[PDB]
Amino acid sequence: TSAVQQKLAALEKSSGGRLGVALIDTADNTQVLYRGDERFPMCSTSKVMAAAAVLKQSETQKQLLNQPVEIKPADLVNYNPIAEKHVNGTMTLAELSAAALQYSDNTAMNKLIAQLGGPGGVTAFARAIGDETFRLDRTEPTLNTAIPGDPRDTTTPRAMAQTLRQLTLGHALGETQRAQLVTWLKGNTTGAASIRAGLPTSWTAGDKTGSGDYGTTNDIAVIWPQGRAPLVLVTYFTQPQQNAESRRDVLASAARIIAEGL
Repeated sequence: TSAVQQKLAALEKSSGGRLGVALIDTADNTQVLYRGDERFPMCSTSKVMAAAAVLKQSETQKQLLNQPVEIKPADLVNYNPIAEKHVNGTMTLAELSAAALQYSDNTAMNKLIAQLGGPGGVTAFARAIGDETFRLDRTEPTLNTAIPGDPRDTTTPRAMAQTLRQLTLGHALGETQRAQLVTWLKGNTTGAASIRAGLPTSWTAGDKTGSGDYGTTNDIAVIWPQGRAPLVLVTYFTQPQQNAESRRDVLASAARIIAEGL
């Protein structure tokens, strides 16, 4: 349809995979979508919803984020850069939230999921804020199997962009909580090669990346371009073979097409 959508099609064509993009420009609330209503495995981008759900709980429990949580040797999963330092000790929910969002610590995510009563608790929060698409079905690390055609642990680009806007720029969360989420996202350590690699350096942003089997490579971001209203951008990418390599460069390419199209 659009020129931007045509460029994204061309990128996808030589990418060797399936690309999903959703942009919301809050300057005018317009949207640009590519496979915007197709489902994609969220992988680590799902951590944003879990952290936000705990932030929502903290609105009625002022000391919740300071609540200690025991980390046991058995809790360690496949990637736990922060939690492994606290085995046989504790981490507060604020620490687990920061670890999950900024380092993609999987043990930390599992603690957030447990605090919400299981994967379904994350889905329940999504529904409460108006997201009828998002679904979390499993814990770390199996929520990242990313099997083609599998509806578990998926969402669509359109749905995730709308929810990320509501969480970071809208009123899904209380003012203090919304600010805390944005602060964590802006402090992410894993996104320089993804959406942000395709944006002008002056533009500041916060994001959450994701990687899974099938060469799944994702990123969701809130962007503050120089001189204009913020943008919310989601880029999902998945490939045909289970052992496919990550392609963060495809996400950066998509982001560049979006930026040049503004």
